[PDB]
Amino acid sequence: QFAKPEDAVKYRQSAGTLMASHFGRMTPVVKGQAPYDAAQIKANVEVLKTLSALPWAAFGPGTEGGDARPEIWSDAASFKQKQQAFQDNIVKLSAAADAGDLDKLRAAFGDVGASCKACHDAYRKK
Amino acid sequence: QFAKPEDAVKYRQSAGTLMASHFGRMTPVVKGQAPYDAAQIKANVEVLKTLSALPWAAFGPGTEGGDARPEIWSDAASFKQKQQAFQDNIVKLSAAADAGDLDKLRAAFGDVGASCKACHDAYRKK
Ligand code: HEC
Ligand code: HEC
Repeated sequence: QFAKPEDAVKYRQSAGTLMASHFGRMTPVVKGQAPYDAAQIKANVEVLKTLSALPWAAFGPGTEGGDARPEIWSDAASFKQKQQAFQDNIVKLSAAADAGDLDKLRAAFGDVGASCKACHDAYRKK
Repeated sequence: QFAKPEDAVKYRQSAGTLMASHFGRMTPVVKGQAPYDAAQIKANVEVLKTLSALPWAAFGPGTEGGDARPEIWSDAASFKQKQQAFQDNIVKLSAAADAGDLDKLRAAFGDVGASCKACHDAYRKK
Protein backbone atom coordinates (compact mmCIF):
# COMPACT_ATOMS: atom_id res chain seq x y z
CA GLN A 1 0.00 0.00 0.00
CA PHE A 2 3.06 2.28 -0.06
CA ALA A 3 3.87 4.39 -3.08
CA LYS A 4 7.52 4.85 -1.96
CA PRO A 5 9.65 3.34 0.79
CA GLU A 6 9.33 6.59 2.70
CA ASP A 7 5.59 5.94 3.00
CA ALA A 8 6.23 2.55 4.65
CA VAL A 9 8.65 4.25 7.08
CA LYS A 10 6.08 6.91 7.95
CA TYR A 11 3.42 4.23 8.52
CA ARG A 12 5.48 1.97 10.78
CA GLN A 13 6.75 4.90 12.82
CA SER A 14 3.20 6.14 13.36
CA ALA A 15 2.12 2.63 14.38
CA GLY A 16 4.95 2.64 16.93
CA THR A 17 3.84 6.04 18.24
CA LEU A 18 0.30 4.80 18.80
CA MET A 19 1.44 1.52 20.41
CA ALA A 20 3.69 3.47 22.79
CA SER A 21 0.73 5.58 23.87
CA HIS A 22 -1.68 2.66 24.32
CA PHE A 23 0.94 0.55 26.15
CA GLY A 24 2.55 3.31 28.22
CA ARG A 25 -0.73 4.87 29.37
CA MET A 26 -1.29 1.73 31.47
CA THR A 27 1.92 2.14 33.47
CA PRO A 28 0.23 4.07 36.32
CA VAL A 29 -2.52 1.43 36.50
CA VAL A 30 -0.01 -1.45 36.70
CA LYS A 31 1.86 0.42 39.40
CA GLY A 32 -1.30 1.18 41.37
CA GLN A 33 -0.80 4.94 41.05
CA ALA A 34 -4.05 5.16 39.03
CA PRO A 35 -7.19 3.09 39.71
CA TYR A 36 -7.90 -0.19 37.96
CA ASP A 37 -11.15 -0.21 36.00
CA ALA A 38 -11.35 -3.62 34.35
CA ALA A 39 -13.62 -2.48 31.50
CA GLN A 40 -11.43 0.53 30.68
CA ILE A 41 -8.32 -1.65 30.49
CA LYS A 42 -10.09 -4.37 28.50
CA ALA A 43 -11.08 -1.79 25.88
CA ASN A 44 -7.60 -0.22 25.81
CA VAL A 45 -5.86 -3.59 25.37
CA GLU A 46 -8.23 -4.32 22.44
CA VAL A 47 -6.96 -1.14 20.75
CA LEU A 48 -3.35 -2.13 21.52
CA LYS A 49 -4.04 -5.62 20.07
CA THR A 50 -5.19 -4.12 16.78
CA LEU A 51 -2.26 -1.70 16.62
CA SER A 52 0.35 -4.33 17.51
CA ALA A 53 -0.45 -6.34 14.35
CA LEU A 54 0.19 -3.34 12.07
CA PRO A 55 3.94 -2.50 11.90
CA TRP A 56 5.22 -5.70 10.41
CA ALA A 57 3.64 -5.43 6.98
CA ALA A 58 5.34 -2.04 6.62
CA PHE A 59 8.81 -3.63 6.65
CA GLY A 60 8.00 -5.20 3.15
CA PRO A 61 10.50 -5.62 0.31
CA GLY A 62 12.07 -2.26 -0.74
CA THR A 63 11.04 -0.41 2.44
CA GLU A 64 14.50 0.15 4.02
CA GLY A 65 14.86 3.63 5.99
CA GLY A 66 14.19 5.36 9.11
CA ASP A 67 15.69 3.86 12.17
CA ALA A 68 15.14 0.27 10.92
CA ARG A 69 18.21 -2.00 10.71
CA PRO A 70 19.11 -3.87 7.55
CA GLU A 71 19.13 -7.11 9.56
CA ILE A 72 15.45 -6.89 9.67
CA TRP A 73 15.45 -7.98 6.00
CA SER A 74 18.56 -10.18 5.75
CA ASP A 75 17.44 -12.32 8.68
CA ALA A 76 13.72 -12.46 7.82
CA ALA A 77 12.89 -15.57 9.83
CA SER A 78 14.48 -14.20 12.94
CA PHE A 79 12.74 -10.79 12.82
CA LYS A 80 9.50 -12.66 12.15
CA GLN A 81 10.05 -14.77 15.29
CA LYS A 82 10.42 -11.60 17.34
CA GLN A 83 7.24 -9.95 15.99
CA GLN A 84 5.25 -13.18 16.35
CA ALA A 85 6.53 -13.69 19.93
CA PHE A 86 5.63 -10.04 20.70
CA GLN A 87 2.09 -10.58 19.37
CA ASP A 88 1.91 -13.75 21.56
CA ASN A 89 2.85 -11.54 24.56
CA ILE A 90 -0.03 -9.24 23.53
CA VAL A 91 -2.38 -12.25 23.53
CA LYS A 92 -1.37 -12.95 27.16
CA LEU A 93 -2.07 -9.29 28.01
CA SER A 94 -5.48 -9.51 26.29
CA ALA A 95 -6.31 -12.66 28.24
CA ALA A 96 -5.41 -10.93 31.50
CA ALA A 97 -7.43 -7.83 30.63
CA ASP A 98 -10.44 -9.84 29.41
CA ALA A 99 -10.41 -11.80 32.68
CA GLY A 100 -10.19 -8.70 34.79
CA ASP A 101 -7.13 -10.10 36.59
CA LEU A 102 -4.81 -7.39 37.78
CA ASP A 103 -2.00 -9.68 38.92
CA LYS A 104 -2.07 -11.36 35.52
CA LEU A 105 -2.17 -7.91 33.89
CA ARG A 106 0.92 -6.73 35.80
CA ALA A 107 2.91 -9.79 34.80
CA ALA A 108 1.82 -9.75 31.17
CA PHE A 109 2.50 -6.02 30.89
CA GLY A 110 6.09 -6.58 32.02
CA ASP A 111 6.58 -9.34 29.45
CA VAL A 112 5.15 -7.16 26.66
CA GLY A 113 7.45 -4.30 27.55
CA ALA A 114 10.45 -6.68 27.58
CA SER A 115 9.48 -7.86 24.09
CA CYS A 116 9.28 -4.27 22.74
CA LYS A 117 12.73 -3.56 24.14
CA ALA A 118 14.31 -6.77 22.95
CA CYS A 119 13.25 -6.06 19.36
CA HIS A 120 14.33 -2.42 19.50
CA ASP A 121 17.71 -3.43 20.94
CA ALA A 122 18.34 -5.85 18.05
CA TYR A 123 16.62 -4.07 15.14
CA ARG A 124 16.25 -0.30 15.78
CA LYS A 125 19.13 2.14 15.28
CA LYS A 126 20.06 4.19 18.33
CA GLN B 1 -2.70 9.90 28.60
CA PHE B 2 -0.56 12.81 27.35
CA ALA B 3 2.19 14.27 29.48
CA LYS B 4 2.26 17.51 27.42
CA PRO B 5 0.06 18.95 24.69
CA GLU B 6 2.76 18.08 22.18
CA ASP B 7 2.17 14.40 22.98
CA ALA B 8 -1.54 14.73 22.09
CA VAL B 9 -0.56 16.42 18.81
CA LYS B 10 1.88 13.64 17.97
CA TYR B 11 -0.78 11.01 18.73
CA ARG B 12 -3.58 12.52 16.66
CA GLN B 13 -1.27 13.17 13.72
CA SER B 14 -0.10 9.55 13.78
CA ALA B 15 -3.72 8.37 13.94
CA GLY B 16 -4.42 10.49 10.86
CA THR B 17 -1.40 8.98 9.07
CA LEU B 18 -2.64 5.46 9.71
CA MET B 19 -6.25 6.28 8.72
CA ALA B 20 -5.00 7.81 5.46
CA SER B 21 -3.14 4.62 4.66
CA HIS B 22 -6.00 2.26 5.53
CA PHE B 23 -8.57 4.43 3.69
CA GLY B 24 -6.45 5.39 0.68
CA ARG B 25 -5.13 1.89 0.02
CA MET B 26 -8.66 0.93 -1.05
CA THR B 27 -8.85 3.54 -3.81
CA PRO B 28 -7.62 1.15 -6.54
CA VAL B 29 -10.14 -1.48 -5.39
CA VAL B 30 -13.06 1.00 -5.49
CA LYS B 31 -11.95 2.10 -8.94
CA GLY B 32 -11.61 -1.48 -10.21
CA GLN B 33 -7.90 -1.04 -10.94
CA ALA B 34 -7.10 -3.69 -8.30
CA PRO B 35 -9.18 -6.84 -7.68
CA TYR B 36 -11.91 -6.99 -5.06
CA ASP B 37 -11.36 -9.66 -2.42
CA ALA B 38 -14.26 -9.35 0.01
CA ALA B 39 -12.40 -10.89 2.96
CA GLN B 40 -9.34 -8.67 2.46
CA ILE B 41 -11.50 -5.54 2.41
CA LYS B 42 -13.60 -6.68 5.37
CA ALA B 43 -10.43 -7.08 7.44
CA ASN B 44 -8.99 -3.74 6.28
CA VAL B 45 -12.20 -1.84 7.09
CA GLU B 46 -12.12 -3.40 10.60
CA VAL B 47 -8.66 -1.86 11.09
CA LEU B 48 -9.92 1.48 9.74
CA LYS B 49 -12.93 1.28 12.12
CA THR B 50 -10.64 0.91 15.12
CA LEU B 51 -8.34 3.72 13.97
CA SER B 52 -11.18 6.12 13.13
CA ALA B 53 -12.33 6.17 16.79
CA LEU B 54 -8.88 7.25 18.04
CA PRO B 55 -8.14 10.90 17.08
CA TRP B 56 -10.92 12.61 18.94
CA ALA B 57 -9.77 11.90 22.48
CA ALA B 58 -6.45 13.53 21.58
CA PHE B 59 -8.09 16.94 21.09
CA GLY B 60 -8.74 17.06 24.95
CA PRO B 61 -8.53 20.19 27.11
CA GLY B 62 -5.06 21.86 26.89
CA THR B 63 -4.02 20.02 23.71
CA GLU B 64 -3.96 22.97 21.25
CA GLY B 65 -1.07 22.73 18.46
CA GLY B 66 -0.14 21.27 15.28
CA ASP B 67 -2.38 22.02 12.40
CA ALA B 68 -5.54 21.91 14.59
CA ARG B 69 -7.78 25.01 14.59
CA PRO B 70 -8.85 26.71 17.79
CA GLU B 71 -12.47 26.35 16.69
CA ILE B 72 -12.19 22.74 17.43
CA TRP B 73 -12.34 23.67 21.14
CA SER B 74 -14.51 26.82 21.15
CA ASP B 75 -17.26 25.09 19.20
CA ALA B 76 -17.09 21.70 20.95
CA ALA B 77 -20.56 20.51 20.02
CA SER B 78 -20.04 21.24 16.38
CA PHE B 79 -16.66 19.47 16.08
CA LYS B 80 -18.21 16.56 17.96
CA GLN B 81 -21.04 16.39 15.40
CA LYS B 82 -18.48 16.15 12.60
CA GLN B 83 -16.46 13.35 14.25
CA GLN B 84 -19.62 11.44 15.18
CA ALA B 85 -21.02 11.81 11.63
CA PHE B 86 -17.64 10.64 10.24
CA GLN B 87 -17.74 7.56 12.49
CA ASP B 88 -21.35 6.94 11.25
CA ASN B 89 -19.97 7.05 7.66
CA ILE B 90 -17.40 4.44 8.77
CA VAL B 91 -20.24 2.26 10.08
CA LYS B 92 -21.84 2.37 6.60
CA LEU B 93 -18.48 1.37 5.07
CA SER B 94 -18.17 -1.51 7.58
CA ALA B 95 -21.67 -2.69 6.71
CA ALA B 96 -20.82 -2.66 3.01
CA ALA B 97 -17.54 -4.50 3.57
CA ASP B 98 -19.11 -7.06 5.93
CA ALA B 99 -21.81 -7.77 3.34
CA GLY B 100 -19.33 -8.17 0.54
CA ASP B 101 -21.21 -5.60 -1.54
CA LEU B 102 -18.94 -3.73 -3.89
CA ASP B 103 -21.52 -1.20 -5.09
CA LYS B 104 -22.31 -0.39 -1.47
CA LEU B 105 -18.57 -0.20 -0.76
CA ARG B 106 -17.98 2.30 -3.59
CA ALA B 107 -20.76 4.56 -2.40
CA ALA B 108 -19.81 4.39 1.27
CA PHE B 109 -16.14 4.99 0.46
CA GLY B 110 -17.06 8.22 -1.34
CA ASP B 111 -19.13 9.40 1.62
CA VAL B 112 -16.30 8.63 4.06
CA GLY B 113 -13.81 10.55 1.97
CA ALA B 114 -16.21 13.53 1.78
CA SER B 115 -16.48 13.48 5.58
CA CYS B 116 -12.66 13.49 6.03
CA LYS B 117 -12.40 16.47 3.70
CA ALA B 118 -15.28 18.40 5.21
CA CYS B 119 -13.68 18.23 8.66
CA HIS B 120 -10.22 19.13 7.39
CA ASP B 121 -11.65 22.08 5.46
CA ALA B 122 -13.30 23.47 8.61
CA TYR B 123 -10.82 22.45 11.33
CA ARG B 124 -7.31 21.82 9.90
CA LYS B 125 -4.91 24.65 9.07
CA LYS B 126 -3.69 24.75 5.48
C1 HEC C 1 10.27 -5.81 16.44
C2 HEC C 1 9.61 -7.17 16.36
C3 HEC C 1 9.57 -4.75 17.26
C4 HEC C 1 8.70 -4.88 18.32
C5 HEC C 1 8.22 -6.11 19.03
C6 HEC C 1 8.32 -3.54 18.68
N1 HEC C 1 8.95 -2.62 17.88
FE1 HEC C 1 8.75 -0.61 17.97
N2 HEC C 1 10.00 -0.42 16.40
C7 HEC C 1 10.63 -1.43 15.73
C8 HEC C 1 11.48 -0.89 14.70
C9 HEC C 1 12.37 -1.72 13.80
C10 HEC C 1 11.33 0.46 14.71
C11 HEC C 1 11.95 1.49 13.79
C12 HEC C 1 11.02 1.87 12.63
C13 HEC C 1 11.67 2.86 11.66
O1 HEC C 1 11.64 2.60 10.44
O2 HEC C 1 12.19 3.90 12.15
C14 HEC C 1 10.41 0.75 15.80
C15 HEC C 1 10.01 2.02 16.20
C16 HEC C 1 9.22 2.32 17.30
C17 HEC C 1 8.96 3.65 17.80
C18 HEC C 1 9.50 4.97 17.27
C19 HEC C 1 8.60 5.51 16.19
C20 HEC C 1 9.14 6.87 15.76
O3 HEC C 1 8.80 7.91 16.41
O4 HEC C 1 9.98 6.95 14.84
C21 HEC C 1 8.15 3.50 18.87
C22 HEC C 1 7.62 4.61 19.78
C23 HEC C 1 7.96 2.11 19.07
N3 HEC C 1 8.63 1.40 18.11
C24 HEC C 1 7.24 1.56 20.12
C25 HEC C 1 7.05 0.20 20.35
C26 HEC C 1 6.31 -0.32 21.47
C27 HEC C 1 5.67 0.50 22.56
C28 HEC C 1 6.35 -1.69 21.35
C29 HEC C 1 5.79 -2.78 22.23
C30 HEC C 1 4.35 -2.49 22.71
C31 HEC C 1 7.15 -1.96 20.17
N4 HEC C 1 7.55 -0.79 19.59
C32 HEC C 1 7.48 -3.23 19.72
C33 HEC C 1 10.49 -2.78 16.01
C34 HEC C 1 9.70 -3.34 17.00
C1 HEC D 1 -12.64 16.04 12.08
C2 HEC D 1 -13.92 15.47 12.64
C3 HEC D 1 -11.79 15.12 11.22
C4 HEC D 1 -12.15 14.03 10.47
C5 HEC D 1 -13.51 13.43 10.22
C6 HEC D 1 -10.93 13.53 9.89
N1 HEC D 1 -9.86 14.30 10.27
FE1 HEC D 1 -7.93 14.03 9.74
N2 HEC D 1 -7.40 15.61 10.87
C7 HEC D 1 -8.23 16.42 11.59
C8 HEC D 1 -7.48 17.48 12.21
C9 HEC D 1 -8.10 18.59 13.05
C10 HEC D 1 -6.17 17.28 11.91
C11 HEC D 1 -4.97 18.08 12.37
C12 HEC D 1 -4.29 17.44 13.60
C13 HEC D 1 -3.11 18.28 14.11
O1 HEC D 1 -3.07 18.56 15.33
O2 HEC D 1 -2.24 18.63 13.27
C14 HEC D 1 -6.13 16.12 11.05
C15 HEC D 1 -4.98 15.59 10.46
C16 HEC D 1 -4.94 14.54 9.54
C17 HEC D 1 -3.77 14.13 8.81
C18 HEC D 1 -2.37 14.74 8.86
C19 HEC D 1 -1.56 14.12 9.96
C20 HEC D 1 -0.16 14.70 9.90
O3 HEC D 1 0.71 14.17 9.12
O4 HEC D 1 0.13 15.74 10.54
C21 HEC D 1 -4.15 13.10 8.04
C22 HEC D 1 -3.28 12.32 7.06
C23 HEC D 1 -5.53 12.90 8.24
N3 HEC D 1 -6.01 13.81 9.15
C24 HEC D 1 -6.30 11.97 7.57
C25 HEC D 1 -7.67 11.77 7.73
C26 HEC D 1 -8.44 10.80 6.98
C27 HEC D 1 -7.88 9.89 5.92
C28 HEC D 1 -9.73 10.91 7.42
C29 HEC D 1 -10.99 10.19 6.99
C30 HEC D 1 -10.78 8.66 6.82
C31 HEC D 1 -9.73 11.98 8.40
N4 HEC D 1 -8.46 12.48 8.56
C32 HEC D 1 -10.86 12.45 9.05
C33 HEC D 1 -9.60 16.26 11.69
C34 HEC D 1 -10.37 15.27 11.09
